[PDB]
Amino acid sequence: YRLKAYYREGEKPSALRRAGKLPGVMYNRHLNRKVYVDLVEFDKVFRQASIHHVIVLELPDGQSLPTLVRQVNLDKRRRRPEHVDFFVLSDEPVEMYVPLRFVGTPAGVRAGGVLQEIHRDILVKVSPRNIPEFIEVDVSGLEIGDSLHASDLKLPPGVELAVSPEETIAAVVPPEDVEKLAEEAAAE
Amino acid sequence: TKNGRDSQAKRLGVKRYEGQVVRAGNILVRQRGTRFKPGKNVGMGRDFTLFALVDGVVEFQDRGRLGRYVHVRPLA
Amino acid sequence: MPRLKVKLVKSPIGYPKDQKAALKALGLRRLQQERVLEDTPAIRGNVEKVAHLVRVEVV
Amino acid sequence: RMKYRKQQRGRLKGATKGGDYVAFGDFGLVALEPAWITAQQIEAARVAMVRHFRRGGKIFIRIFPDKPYTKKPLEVRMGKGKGNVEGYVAVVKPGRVMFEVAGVTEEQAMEALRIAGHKLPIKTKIVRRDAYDEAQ
RNA sequence: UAGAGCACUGAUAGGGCUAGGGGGCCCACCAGCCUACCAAACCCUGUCAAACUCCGAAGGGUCCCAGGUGGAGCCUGGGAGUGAGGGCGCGAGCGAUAACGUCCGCGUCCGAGCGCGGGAACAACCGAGACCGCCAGCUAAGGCCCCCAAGUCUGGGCUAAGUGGUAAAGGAUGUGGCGCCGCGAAGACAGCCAGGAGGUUGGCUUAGAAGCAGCCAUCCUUUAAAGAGUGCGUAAUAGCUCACUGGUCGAGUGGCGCCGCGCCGAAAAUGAUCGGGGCUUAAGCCCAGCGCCGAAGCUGCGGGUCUGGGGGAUGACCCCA
RNA sequence: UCCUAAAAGGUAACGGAGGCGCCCAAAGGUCCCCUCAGGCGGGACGGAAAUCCGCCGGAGAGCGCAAGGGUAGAAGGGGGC
RNA sequence: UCAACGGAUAAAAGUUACCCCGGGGAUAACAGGCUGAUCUCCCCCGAGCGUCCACAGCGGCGGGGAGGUUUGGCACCUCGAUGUCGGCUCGUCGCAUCCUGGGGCUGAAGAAGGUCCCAAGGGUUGGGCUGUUCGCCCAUUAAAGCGGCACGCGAGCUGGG
RNA sequence: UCCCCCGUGCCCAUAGCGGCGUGGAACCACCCGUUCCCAUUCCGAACACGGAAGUGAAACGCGCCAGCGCCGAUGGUACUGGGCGGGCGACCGCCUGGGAGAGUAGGUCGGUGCGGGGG
Ligand SMILES: [Mg+2]
Ligand SMILES: [Mg+2]
Ligand SMILES: [Mg+2]
Ligand SMILES: [Mg+2]
Ligand SMILES: [Mg+2]
Ligand SMILES: [Mg+2]
Ligand SMILES: [Mg+2]
Ligand SMILES: [Mg+2]
Ligand SMILES: [Mg+2]
Ligand SMILES: [Mg+2]
Ligand SMILES: [Mg+2]
Ligand SMILES: [Mg+2]
Ligand SMILES: [Mg+2]
Ligand SMILES: [Mg+2]
Ligand SMILES: [Mg+2]
Ligand SMILES: [Mg+2]
Ligand SMILES: [Mg+2]
Ligand SMILES: [Mg+2]
Ligand SMILES: [Mg+2]
Ligand SMILES: [Mg+2]
Ligand SMILES: [Mg+2]
Ligand SMILES: [Mg+2]
Ligand SMILES: [Mg+2]
Ligand SMILES: [Mg+2]
Ligand SMILES: [Mg+2]
Ligand SMILES: [Mg+2]
Ligand SMILES: [Mg+2]
Ligand SMILES: [Mg+2]
Ligand SMILES: [Mg+2]
Ligand SMILES: [Mg+2]
Ligand SMILES: [Mg+2]
Ligand SMILES: [Mg+2]
Ligand SMILES: [Mg+2]
Ligand SMILES: [Mg+2]
Ligand SMILES: [Mg+2]
Ligand SMILES: [Mg+2]
Ligand SMILES: [Mg+2]
Ligand SMILES: [Mg+2]
Ligand SMILES: [Mg+2]
Ligand SMILES: [Mg+2]
Ligand SMILES: [Mg+2]
Ligand SMILES: [Mg+2]
Ligand SMILES: [Mg+2]
Ligand SMILES: [Mg+2]
Ligand SMILES: [Mg+2]
Ligand SMILES: [Mg+2]
Ligand SMILES: [Mg+2]
Ligand SMILES: [Mg+2]
Ligand SMILES: [Mg+2]
Ligand SMILES: [Mg+2]
Ligand SMILES: [Mg+2]
Ligand SMILES: [Mg+2]
Ligand SMILES: [Mg+2]
Ligand SMILES: [Mg+2]
Ligand SMILES: [Mg+2]
Ligand SMILES: [Mg+2]
Ligand SMILES: [Mg+2]
Ligand SMILES: [Mg+2]
Ligand SMILES: [Mg+2]
Ligand SMILES: [Mg+2]
Ligand SMILES: [Mg+2]
Ligand SMILES: [Mg+2]
Ligand SMILES: [Mg+2]
Ligand SMILES: [Mg+2]
Ligand SMILES: [Mg+2]
Ligand SMILES: [Mg+2]
Ligand SMILES: [Mg+2]
Ligand SMILES: [Mg+2]
Ligand SMILES: [Mg+2]
Ligand SMILES: [Mg+2]
Ligand SMILES: [Mg+2]
Ligand SMILES: [Mg+2]
Ligand SMILES: [Mg+2]
Ligand SMILES: [Mg+2]
Ligand SMILES: [Mg+2]
Ligand SMILES: [Mg+2]
Ligand SMILES: [Mg+2]
Ligand SMILES: [Mg+2]
Ligand SMILES: [Mg+2]
Ligand SMILES: [Mg+2]
Ligand SMILES: [Mg+2]
Ligand SMILES: [Mg+2]
Ligand SMILES: [Mg+2]
Ligand SMILES: [Mg+2]
Ligand SMILES: [Mg+2]
Ligand SMILES: [Mg+2]
Ligand SMILES: [Mg+2]
Ligand SMILES: [Mg+2]
Ligand SMILES: [Mg+2]
Ligand SMILES: [Mg+2]
Ligand SMILES: [Mg+2]
Ligand SMILES: [Mg+2]
Ligand SMILES: [Mg+2]
Ligand SMILES: [Mg+2]
Ligand SMILES: [Mg+2]
Ligand SMILES: [Mg+2]
Ligand SMILES: [Mg+2]
Ligand SMILES: [Mg+2]
Ligand SMILES: [Mg+2]
Ligand SMILES: [Mg+2]
Ligand SMILES: [Mg+2]
Ligand SMILES: [Mg+2]
Ligand SMILES: [Mg+2]
Ligand SMILES: [Mg+2]
Ligand SMILES: [Mg+2]
Ligand SMILES: [Mg+2]
Ligand SMILES: [Mg+2]
Ligand SMILES: [Mg+2]
Ligand SMILES: [Mg+2]
Ligand SMILES: [Mg+2]
Ligand SMILES: [Mg+2]
Ligand SMILES: [Mg+2]
Ligand SMILES: [Mg+2]
Ligand SMILES: [Mg+2]
Ligand SMILES: [Mg+2]
Ligand SMILES: [Mg+2]
Ligand SMILES: [Mg+2]
Ligand SMILES: [Mg+2]
Ligand SMILES: [Mg+2]
Ligand SMILES: [Mg+2]
Ligand SMILES: [Mg+2]
Ligand SMILES: [Mg+2]
Ligand SMILES: [Mg+2]
Ligand SMILES: [Mg+2]
Ligand SMILES: [Mg+2]
Ligand SMILES: [Mg+2]
Ligand SMILES: [Mg+2]
Ligand SMILES: [Mg+2]
Ligand SMILES: [Mg+2]
Ligand SMILES: [Mg+2]
Ligand SMILES: [Mg+2]
Ligand SMILES: [Mg+2]
Ligand SMILES: [Mg+2]
Ligand SMILES: [Mg+2]
Ligand SMILES: [Mg+2]
Ligand SMILES: [Mg+2]
Ligand SMILES: [Mg+2]
Ligand SMILES: [Mg+2]
Ligand SMILES: [Mg+2]
Ligand SMILES: [Mg+2]
Ligand SMILES: [Mg+2]
Ligand SMILES: [Mg+2]
Ligand SMILES: [Mg+2]
Ligand SMILES: [Mg+2]
Ligand SMILES: [Mg+2]
Ligand SMILES: [Mg+2]
Ligand SMILES: [Mg+2]
Ligand SMILES: [Mg+2]
Ligand SMILES: [Mg+2]
Ligand SMILES: [Mg+2]
Ligand SMILES: [Mg+2]
Ligand SMILES: [Mg+2]
Ligand SMILES: [Mg+2]
Ligand SMILES: [Mg+2]
Ligand SMILES: [Mg+2]
Ligand SMILES: [Mg+2]
Ligand SMILES: [Mg+2]
Ligand SMILES: [Mg+2]
Ligand SMILES: [Mg+2]
Ligand SMILES: [Mg+2]
Ligand SMILES: [Mg+2]
Repeated sequence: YRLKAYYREGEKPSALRRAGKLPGVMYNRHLNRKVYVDLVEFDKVFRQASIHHVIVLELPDGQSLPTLVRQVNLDKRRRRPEHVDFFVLSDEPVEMYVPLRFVGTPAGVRAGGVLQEIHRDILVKVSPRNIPEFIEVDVSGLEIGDSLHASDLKLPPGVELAVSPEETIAAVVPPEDVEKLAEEAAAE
Repeated sequence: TKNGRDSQAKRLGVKRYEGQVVRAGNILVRQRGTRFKPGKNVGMGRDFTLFALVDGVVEFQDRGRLGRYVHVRPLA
Repeated sequence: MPRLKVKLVKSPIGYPKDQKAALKALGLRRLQQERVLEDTPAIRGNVEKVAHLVRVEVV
Repeated sequence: RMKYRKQQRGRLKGATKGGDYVAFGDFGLVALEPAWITAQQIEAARVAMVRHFRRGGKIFIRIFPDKPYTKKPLEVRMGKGKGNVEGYVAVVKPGRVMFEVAGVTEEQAMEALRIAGHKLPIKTKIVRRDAYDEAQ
C-alpha cells in the first residue's frame, strides 16, 4: 500500500491532530525522522493494511520506503489512534506479526461448540522479501476441549516461529446458557 | 471500634545535605536500618545514627551494590 | 539586561502570598503603577511568576 | 476473593488505564462514564447476555470487582462502616472493556451487548474489532 | 505522591501445561486410558491494590552564591490579646464518589473590608484595599432595547422550544453541518401492475407440524424471477405479503459514523414570572471586530497627617517622595 | 509499627490493621571460622518434612518476641578467651 | 496497673419524678432547614407468565429518576421559652382522581369490569372498640380519595394521651 | 612506547549466567606428602606446612557467540508548579513552563588506575 508521508519539525503535536494530520515517526536501525500523515488517508489505508503487510511511505523526497507500523499508540477515552511508528526494512531478516487464517470445520461446531482462537497473528522472524499474506491453519480435526499449539504449526519456507514452540493457538470451549445459570445460582 | 493507635513521629531521614558546612559531631543523618552508609570521616552508633568526625562539607556517593555512602571533606 | 517596564494591572488581592511578596521584591504599590527595573535573570523570575498581573514592556 | 476486610474510597480520576482494547472475542462493550460497577451488575449483564442467545458461544468478562463496598446500617458514627452490604465493585473508567462476545453472530452480539448495557449504570458504546493491536 | 508497572506482597478473567481430588471403561494381579468436571505449582493472553513497588515525574525542602532597603530580618527586654472559627478552590479520611455534614492539609477571602461596583436582592463567587475634598478624566467586573448608564452596533452561522428561563438512564425520518461505503440516465428509490412453480407434506418431531411451535441437516430444475423460504394467518392445510424479475417510472437514491442547537422523559401544596416588561434573520446561543457606559482602583487639582531625603549662626520654616 | 500523610519534616477523625508493660551471663564483648529457605535428583528405619550426597539456588531464610527499615562485602550459624 | 501512664489526697460509691443556682441554641428532645439513605410514586432494560401472543393484564435479574408525608443523618436560627398527641371548630391548597365528567386499549358480545390518559368544579355518611392516629368491624354509599399548610388551627376550645 | 601475566583498587550487570574455544616455559591453581607449626565437634576436603615429579581436567586469564538477563532512545502519551474557561454532579478542556512509566528502533557477552614480573 501507499501513503503520502510528510516531514515534521516544529509543529504542535496536539494542535496538529486538530488540523487533520496523524502525528508519528518513521525510523530504522539507522533512521529517526519526525513525520506525520493524514487522518482520513491512514484511516482507510490502515483498515486493510493493518500491521501485517508493508506500507511504502512516499515522502516529498520521492523516497519510497518499505515501512510497516512497528507500534501504534491508541488514545484511550473512546478508542482512536494518537501516534504511529514506521519501522523501515532493508535486506536484513525482520520480525513481525503474521496473519493466521483459521480455515476448516472444527469437530466442535458439529457437537455445538464454540469457535475459540488465541493468536490471530504470530510473531515470526522473516526476510523482508517474504510477505506471506497469511498462514493456512488446519483447524478442523479439533474437538471441543482440544487445543492446537504453536509447535503444531505449518511454517512456509524461509520462516521460523520466533515465539515459544508450545504457545496456544486456538481452542474449543463449551456454550453456556440454561444448565450453567440455573445450576450456578443454586451452586454459588 | 479498636484501631486509633500510632506511635508519635520520630522524625528521621536526611538531616544534613551535600554542600553544607559542619562542625565536629553534627548528626548528618538519622536512619532506620542502613539506607545510608558511613565513609570518609563519618561513623555511626546504636540507632545507626550518622555523624561527622571531622570538619568540612557533606558529600554523597551512590555505589549500587556497595551502597549509598555519605562522607565529609575536611578543610580549613 | 535592557530596561524592563512593568505596569500592575491585575490586583493581587486574593492571590497566593508568595505572589504578593513578588510585587514587593519588584516593588509595586498601587494599580496602574509603572516600574522600570533591569533585566536580571533574578528580577525576571518574579516578574514572570506574576506576569498575569502586570504587563511587561521591553525597554 | 481473599485479602483483607475493608478498603478506602479513592476518587476516580482520568479514564487512564481504565480503558483498553478488544483483546479477545469479536465485539466489545466500552464505558463512557466513570463509576464503580457492582457484582450484581456484572452478573445482571452476564445472565442477560447469555440468556438472550440461548446456547451462546463464549462471553468474556474482562473487568473484575475487588473493592469492598462500605456502608453503615442506618445509624451514626461509631468507627468505620461494616460495608459488604452491596458487596464489591471495580474501578470502571471511560474506555474500559467490560464485556466481549465471540463465536456467535453479529446480530446476537449487537442486541445482547445492548441489553447488557442497560444492566449497567454507565452510558456505553459498542466497538467492533478493527485490527488495532500492536504489531508491524 | 500523580501516573505507571507486576520485579516482591496479595487479588484476578480466559487458555495451555500438569500434581492432586471426583466420574466412567474394567479385573482387583493394581495398574492403564478417556473426561465439554474441581483445580495446586509453571507458561501465554489480560488486569486490580491506601497498608504492593522494577520504575518514577511536575513539585517541595535545604545549604552555598547573586538580585531583593522592605512597616524585610535578627537580638534583649516591656505590654497584649488569641486558644468555638467559617465559607471557598484544591488534595484525602469518614459519610452513601449524601448533607449550609464532618476531620486534616495547601492557599484564599470573611472574620476585623456588612466600605464601594457586579451578581435582582446576598459575610466570604467576580472587580477592587475607602486619609479628606471636587457638579473632572480613563478603565475593572459586569454591561450597553424599557425600568437602567452606555449599540435596537457591525459582519458571518445555529436554534422555533420561549429552548434561552438552565434534571437523569433512556427515547426520536426535529433541524442544520462534515467524512466513508452501496445503488443509478447501459435507466436507480417508492408507490403501482402481474407473477412469485414442482419435487418438498427438506429430514426429524408431533395428535398435527405442509416456507412460517421446535431441532438439526443445510439440492436440483425452468427462467427475466420464485428462497430446503420473513411475517400475518390455520387445528393442520388455504389464502395474503416480502426479498426477487420484467413493464411503469423518470431523477436521483440508500446506509453508516461524528458534530451544533432544540423535543420527549418533566407530578406539589397562599398568586404567577427569566429581577420584571417584553424579546424570535433576537433583546437566545456560537464565532470574529470596532465603540461606549461603569468602583471610593488609576490619572487630574487642592488640603490634613505620619515616615524618609535636601537648604539650614539660622532654632525655624520651605520643597520633594 | 505501618497506612491514612497530598515524594523534606509535621499533620486529624469513636479512620483502616497489628504489638509493648518483656526476655538473655549467654541471646553480651573481642578473636578466628562459617553461609540461607526452597526446588530437583539419589539414598537403611523416617520418606510431604528427621539425617547424609550431588547440582541449582543472592537473599523470597535467619536475625529472641508486632510491624517497618536494614542485612550473608553479617546484624545471621559455631568454637576459643 | 500514680495503667485516667505530666502523676489533685496518704485515704472515696450511688440516688433525686422533692429538687435548686450559674450558664448554652457552643448541645439532645418539638418544629423549621440541608440532605434523601428509609418512605410514596414515576420511568428504562425486559428473562418469563399469560393456550397461542414478552406490553389486554403482568415483569425476574439490573439500571435512571421525581417528590419531600415517614423513619433516619447533620446540629444552622430559636434554651432572658417556637406549647407537645388525639379530638372539636374553621377551613384553604395540591393532584400522583375515590366519586360524578370525557376518552384510548382490552384476553371489550351485552351488562359488569381491567388498565392508561384527560379532568378539581363540586362532592367524598352514620355508628361499635380504643386517648389514640392507625386499623378492625356493623349498616349504607355515586364514592365513603391520598397529601401540604410548624404531620394547619391550645392569645379558638378540649386535656382522654 | 607497546604486548602477555601476577597483586589490588575504582566504575557497580552494556562487566552476570550459559554453550564453544584457548594459555602453562613464565605467572597461577591443582598436584606429592602429612615429620615439624597448625587443623577439621569426621576427614589435611577447609585452614596449615615441607616441596620435586605431572596436567591445564577443575579454577582463573583471554577471545567468540546473544538464547536468558541487563542497558535503552526517539516519537507521542499519562500526570503536573503556574494562568484561565465549561457541566447539576461524577468530571471535562485550553494557554504557559515541566515531563515519566510502559512498548519500539537499538546497545552489551567489559572498561579502567597504580605497582610488580616477563619479551
Ligand atoms: Mg487526497
Ligand atoms: Mg487518632
Ligand atoms: Mg486518639
Ligand atoms: Mg494520630
Ligand atoms: Mg498525645
Ligand atoms: Mg487581601
Ligand atoms: Mg515556593
Ligand atoms: Mg478465593
Ligand atoms: Mg482514580
Ligand atoms: Mg443490586
Ligand atoms: Mg444505562
Ligand atoms: Mg446504584
Ligand atoms: Mg447505547
Ligand atoms: Mg496517595
Ligand atoms: Mg501509591
Ligand atoms: Mg495510582
Ligand atoms: Mg506482567
Ligand atoms: Mg502470606
Ligand atoms: Mg488460577
Ligand atoms: Mg486463571
Ligand atoms: Mg490425580
Ligand atoms: Mg479418581
Ligand atoms: Mg473376565
Ligand atoms: Mg491395592
Ligand atoms: Mg495388595
Ligand atoms: Mg491389569
Ligand atoms: Mg499459579
Ligand atoms: Mg500487553
Ligand atoms: Mg482483573
Ligand atoms: Mg533554591
Ligand atoms: Mg562568600
Ligand atoms: Mg562575596
Ligand atoms: Mg555573603
Ligand atoms: Mg545577596
Ligand atoms: Mg530603606
Ligand atoms: Mg507588616
Ligand atoms: Mg499590611
Ligand atoms: Mg510579650
Ligand atoms: Mg481550651
Ligand atoms: Mg473530600
Ligand atoms: Mg460543625
Ligand atoms: Mg463546615
Ligand atoms: Mg481555611
Ligand atoms: Mg479584614
Ligand atoms: Mg487579613
Ligand atoms: Mg483582609
Ligand atoms: Mg449595618
Ligand atoms: Mg451588588
Ligand atoms: Mg455586595
Ligand atoms: Mg483623593
Ligand atoms: Mg471612560
Ligand atoms: Mg465587557
Ligand atoms: Mg441592563
Ligand atoms: Mg447576525
Ligand atoms: Mg418562557
Ligand atoms: Mg435510519
Ligand atoms: Mg427503462
Ligand atoms: Mg423502485
Ligand atoms: Mg419498498
Ligand atoms: Mg404433491
Ligand atoms: Mg408433516
Ligand atoms: Mg397530569
Ligand atoms: Mg395555585
Ligand atoms: Mg437573572
Ligand atoms: Mg465583542
Ligand atoms: Mg469612578
Ligand atoms: Mg482615590
Ligand atoms: Mg492626568
Ligand atoms: Mg500621569
Ligand atoms: Mg545645616
Ligand atoms: Mg544638618
Ligand atoms: Mg529645622
Ligand atoms: Mg508517607
Ligand atoms: Mg510527608
Ligand atoms: Mg478509612
Ligand atoms: Mg529478664
Ligand atoms: Mg557470642
Ligand atoms: Mg558475639
Ligand atoms: Mg562450617
Ligand atoms: Mg531443600
Ligand atoms: Mg521426590
Ligand atoms: Mg529424593
Ligand atoms: Mg531429598
Ligand atoms: Mg526401627
Ligand atoms: Mg527425605
Ligand atoms: Mg523424598
Ligand atoms: Mg519432597
Ligand atoms: Mg551479636
Ligand atoms: Mg558469633
Ligand atoms: Mg564468642
Ligand atoms: Mg486500672
Ligand atoms: Mg499522689
Ligand atoms: Mg489525668
Ligand atoms: Mg484516682
Ligand atoms: Mg492520678
Ligand atoms: Mg478512684
Ligand atoms: Mg410518683
Ligand atoms: Mg415538697
Ligand atoms: Mg417521695
Ligand atoms: Mg436554671
Ligand atoms: Mg428536635
Ligand atoms: Mg429536627
Ligand atoms: Mg424555626
Ligand atoms: Mg431522592
Ligand atoms: Mg418519571
Ligand atoms: Mg409500575
Ligand atoms: Mg416485584
Ligand atoms: Mg431473587
Ligand atoms: Mg438479587
Ligand atoms: Mg428492582
Ligand atoms: Mg438501583
Ligand atoms: Mg431506583
Ligand atoms: Mg435520585
Ligand atoms: Mg427530617
Ligand atoms: Mg445548633
Ligand atoms: Mg437555661
Ligand atoms: Mg425578648
Ligand atoms: Mg414568648
Ligand atoms: Mg421573647
Ligand atoms: Mg366545616
Ligand atoms: Mg369512563
Ligand atoms: Mg374505560
Ligand atoms: Mg363495544
Ligand atoms: Mg362477557
Ligand atoms: Mg372555587
Ligand atoms: Mg363519633
Ligand atoms: Mg359510643
Ligand atoms: Mg357502649
Ligand atoms: Mg372510647
Ligand atoms: Mg375515637
Ligand atoms: Mg387493627
Ligand atoms: Mg361494610
Ligand atoms: Mg386537609
Ligand atoms: Mg398539630
Ligand atoms: Mg393543635
Ligand atoms: Mg387551650
Ligand atoms: Mg392539639
Ligand atoms: Mg396561636
Ligand atoms: Mg380536670
Ligand atoms: Mg383514662
Ligand atoms: Mg396517666
Ligand atoms: Mg578443552
Ligand atoms: Mg588445549
Ligand atoms: Mg597430622
Ligand atoms: Mg622437619
Ligand atoms: Mg607434636
Ligand atoms: Mg589428622
Ligand atoms: Mg590443599
Ligand atoms: Mg620436610
Ligand atoms: Mg608441566
Ligand atoms: Mg602441562
Ligand atoms: Mg582450562
Ligand atoms: Mg585480568
Ligand atoms: Mg523502556
Ligand atoms: Mg522511555
Ligand atoms: Mg530488535
Ligand atoms: Mg530486544
Ligand atoms: Mg567469558
Ligand atoms: Mg589499566
Ligand atoms: Mg616474547
Ligand atoms: Mg620478541
